[PDB]
Amino acid sequence: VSVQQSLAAYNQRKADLVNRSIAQMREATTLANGVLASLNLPAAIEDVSGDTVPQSILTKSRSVIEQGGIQTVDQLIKELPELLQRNREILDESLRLLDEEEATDNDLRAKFKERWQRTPSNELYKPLRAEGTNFRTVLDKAVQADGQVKECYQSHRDTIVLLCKPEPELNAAIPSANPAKTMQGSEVVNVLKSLLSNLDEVKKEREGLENDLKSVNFDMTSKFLTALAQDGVINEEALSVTELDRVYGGLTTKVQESLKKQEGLLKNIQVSHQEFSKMKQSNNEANLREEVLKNLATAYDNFVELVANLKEGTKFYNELTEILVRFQNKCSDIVFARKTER
Amino acid sequence: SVQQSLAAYNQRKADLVNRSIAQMREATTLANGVLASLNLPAAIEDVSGDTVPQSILTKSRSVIEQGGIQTVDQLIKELPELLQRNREILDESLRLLDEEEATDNDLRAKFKERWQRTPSNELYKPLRAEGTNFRTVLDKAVQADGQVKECYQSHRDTIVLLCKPEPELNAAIPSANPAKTMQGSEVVNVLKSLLSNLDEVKKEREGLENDLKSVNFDMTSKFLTALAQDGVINEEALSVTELDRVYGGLTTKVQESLKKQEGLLKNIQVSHQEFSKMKQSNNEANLREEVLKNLATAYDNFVELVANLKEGTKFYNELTEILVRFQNKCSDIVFARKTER
Repeated sequence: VSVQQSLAAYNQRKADLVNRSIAQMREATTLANGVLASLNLPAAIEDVSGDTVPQSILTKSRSVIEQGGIQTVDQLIKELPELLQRNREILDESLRLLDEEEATDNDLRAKFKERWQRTPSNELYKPLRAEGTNFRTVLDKAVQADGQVKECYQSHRDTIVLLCKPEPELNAAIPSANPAKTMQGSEVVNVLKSLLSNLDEVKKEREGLENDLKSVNFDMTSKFLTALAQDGVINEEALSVTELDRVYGGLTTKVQESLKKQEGLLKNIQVSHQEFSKMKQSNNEANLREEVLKNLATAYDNFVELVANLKEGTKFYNELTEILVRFQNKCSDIVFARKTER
Repeated sequence: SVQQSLAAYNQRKADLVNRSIAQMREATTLANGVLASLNLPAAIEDVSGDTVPQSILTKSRSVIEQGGIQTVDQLIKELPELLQRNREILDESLRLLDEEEATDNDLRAKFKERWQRTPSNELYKPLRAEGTNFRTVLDKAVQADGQVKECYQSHRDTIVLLCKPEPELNAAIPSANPAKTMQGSEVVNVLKSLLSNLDEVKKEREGLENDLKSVNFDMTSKFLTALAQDGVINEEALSVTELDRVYGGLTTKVQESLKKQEGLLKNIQVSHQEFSKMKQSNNEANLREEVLKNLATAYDNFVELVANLKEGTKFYNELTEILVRFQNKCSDIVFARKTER
């Protein structure tokens, strides 16, 4: 039972757990924004005129504009498969080095009866090709994600372009309608307002936790060593699960709190929206205005999300290159030693 | 056998998942079909018998912006080409097999025991079986498509109108008489609430279809560990348990969904009965209602028809990859047979 192996294991546990928590939080936020959009919140409670852009939607629009709007997404999409294909090329060249050595090794075997005493290159390259298949898998998974991310984008593009238009053009595209006249400073609107600001602190807090989880750095090597130095054996599992609780248990606690705080807030939001629905218009034009406002909140969310995604994508791809360039060097160094001992 | 236990365990899971999803779809299709048959909610939005009811006009918004009748025309016309493409690949594949097998047969005639390699008919037994099975899938698809085209040719007329602008759509819905005393009556109130409930039910189903589909628990690892630990064990009884643990909470909600609709439809009929008393016993009203109804059938048919073609299209493209691999396998085999032997 080796130390190196046991550390690899621990670091996987810790990676898993962090990555699981972060995905729990992001999955939930997407869902919270999801529900608001389906309810025209916060837009509805800001729409006193019924012929101007609700402020929240305006803030959202400005924001998109501060981030280069549809140009940003376009350029990022334009260059992703190019980074993708650069990685493919290095892996192929990696695997080609091994296939070229092996071909000559085998040709040598067919010519030289007595080569049976030497182990064939075929065997030498087993772990390398195994690593190789794992890279083809990561790359193919990347392409598929890339596919949907594009599919999704192309369906949302037009509304995001609307969201980017100068404020006058923007306001001229939201059908005007009758205000809900009653809302203006009522009990349900005051309620929804605070409920909505609290849910906003839950979302905004979830970025601190994410950073807190990712920056916990603990020296596990010294404990694995200490244990070994003492009992003469390493129980990797019980040891890691113990220290992981100790160091992340506080933060994972908070995650489940954050998740449950959303669940109840979202529940109370639904109830207060019911009573707020009682004073809203069902003119044909009130529906037109509502559809368009909902499209705009959804459009923003997708923008933030497509912009998040593509950025993790290009960073991932870039840091993938460094990783494959080492693999190649390694393949090349193994082939060169093979080719050269004799 | 490990491979044989795993497949079964997975099949049992697909059943639970798919049969749940089926129950939703049929339930929603049924509800819509009942709402249409009673001209709701159009009836309770239709005060002046000379305007297009909001909800019908709104359904009309969806159709026009979904591409209208053009979108359904392209998809339906190219599905038979998509299916014809796939036949050709399967026929090339088997034809390669046929060529080589004829040459093999002839070589065993000329030379007898001086031609000792496995006969090609024996070698190609599972391939021709693959082919046969592919053929079954393509024949089923072709037949299921005829069923879609025929139904659609008998629908399209009404779907045509829905795509027209408001003015021209209205001049196809005859006039009847204003409904002066209905909007705000208690009967209409109770009904409007009933329909609002039923709207929340079929809505929350989408949230369950997704939740059902996108459960990503690794219940196969747990199983394969059990198969490591013990020898021969009770796989079926185990499956029952592990699925109740994972999917149990959702099947519960699914039945709670169906019961809720069961009862809501019951009350709606009761309310409609009472509604069919303040409304007209007019020839003219019967003829307006008749169109209203068909316009709602049309929208429901549009939606379901597009979803079907999109899904029919997706799988015929996917059937292609599958067939290319099978053709490449048939070309690789036939090549070795010519070359390596």
